[PDB]
Amino acid sequence: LSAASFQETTRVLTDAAINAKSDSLIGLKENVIIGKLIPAGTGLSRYR
Amino acid sequence: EGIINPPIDELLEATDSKYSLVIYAAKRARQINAYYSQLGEGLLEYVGPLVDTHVHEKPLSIALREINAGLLTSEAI
Amino acid sequence: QRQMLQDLGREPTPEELAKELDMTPEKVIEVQKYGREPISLHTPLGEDGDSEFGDLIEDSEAVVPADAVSFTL
Amino acid sequence: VYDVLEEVIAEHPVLLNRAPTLHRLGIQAFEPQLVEGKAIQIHPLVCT
DNA sequence: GAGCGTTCAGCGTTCGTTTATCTCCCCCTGGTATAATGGGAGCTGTCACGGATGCA
DNA sequence: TGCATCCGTGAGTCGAGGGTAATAACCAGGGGGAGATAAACGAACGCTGAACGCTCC
Repeated sequence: LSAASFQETTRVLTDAAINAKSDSLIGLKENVIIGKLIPAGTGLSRYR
Repeated sequence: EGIINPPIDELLEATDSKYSLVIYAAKRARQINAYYSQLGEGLLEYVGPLVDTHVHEKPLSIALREINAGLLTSEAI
Repeated sequence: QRQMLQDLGREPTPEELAKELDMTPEKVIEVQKYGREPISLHTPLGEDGDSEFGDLIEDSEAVVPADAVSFTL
Repeated sequence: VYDVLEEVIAEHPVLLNRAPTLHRLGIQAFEPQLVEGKAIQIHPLVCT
């Protein structure tokens, strides 16, 4: 998901479908897509 | 008469971090607002403002004032 | 209508067009309204390349927040 | 309305922001304060 | 009882109802019998980078 | 094995704003929904007073 949101959006979509890659949602750019809390600063498990 | 009225250096040393402080003041501010919205139920678990309050005030402003006194206590789970 | 423009040298009025068709002017006005074509939403305005026509028209089905809370009140 | 308005804005920050926003000091919160006219007054130190 | 006083009554008496019939234009389909027999047509110039893909 | 070629990708930021063209054309038949008139019941009225009581001579 983060790779798709970068420059390539066809090759990354195409090979992910072939490879069948499940995206674990840990990270920053992909947690902005879904609307969840970014794991950075106040969004951490310990602070929140 | 400003945002900077409770100084930040005094607040910082109480909580030992910076991100810890903002959520800690915010969690308390949520509680005190919820207390004001009982409107007659008077549920036991909520607790009102510990410090005196102006005629009009923001609940977050009250929360930061409580930290400077240091009566309020936070604990990470 | 093309023949009338060439012959009379002026844009014909719908009423004069109507008698040639033998129908009534209201039918002429009606058929003119059906004879258009839609314009594509995904088209550039032309002032700038990035802007698209589809990002300039608002929907009505959205629930306006002020009205919804007033009904509850 | 104007009398009521000054009562509610107090102690409520607003995030100013300039368009390119190269580095994280591009977005900075401030304490608002009403002023006539139609232009945001800003503090000369924070210009750079 | 006189004379009229209130109020059920069930009964007609057609008027109430909704529910059943029945007549009509848009809309879709099919058909024309001299002979007719391979498109117009719109382009083109950024720049670097890289890796596939062709070929000496 | 090396050299030549072409194809795909990317190239800032917020401001301002709405419409585009053209060729046989008909009876002929006929289906199918969209709008126009008499029959089943029960409810307002209607006089039918009749049948009960409410005061009055």
